Amino acid sequence: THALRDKWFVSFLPLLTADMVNTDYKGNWQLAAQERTQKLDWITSVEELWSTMNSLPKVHQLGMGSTLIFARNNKEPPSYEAYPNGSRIMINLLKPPTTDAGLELVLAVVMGETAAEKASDGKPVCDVLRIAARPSREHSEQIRVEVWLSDSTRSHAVAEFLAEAMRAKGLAANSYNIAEASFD
Repeated sequence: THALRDKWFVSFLPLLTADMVNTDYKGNWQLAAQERTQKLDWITSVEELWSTMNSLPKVHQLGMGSTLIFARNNKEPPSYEAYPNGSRIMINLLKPPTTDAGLELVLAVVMGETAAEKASDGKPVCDVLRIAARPSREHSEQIRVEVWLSDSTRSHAVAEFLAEAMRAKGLAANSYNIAEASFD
């Protein structure tokens, strides 16, 4: 029962299949992505965030190849090109309760009004959040959360903040991993 910093646009991009890209979009996968993205709406509060999440199947059920996207102040498909100085953090969540608790933590640290300031020293830099369903035979509820930072020099502090918070949740070391990477 709290507010998000600024507004975030939510959109869902399903798995893109080859025959459709080749026949309808002349073999252009970026054009196919632009056209096959399904827009949801802006969210400004925690209640609007969880109402949006409750209208969809669970993240692990969204489908391998799909992406649920949250972009601060941008209703168009987000691009790597928007951050010449940025980088990303990938968090893989293998199984419950880590998937649920870890997803809640990341959503709060990135979008939350007061939780963002706690992680970012006092100047939040996480502007895009991408959630990808990645189920496997061994881990049927596995998901990946990808966070895009506008300033790569804040990466170590954000990644270490997330790692200290996941340990404080009593989460198992074998149930998740955090990695820092360039957009490349």
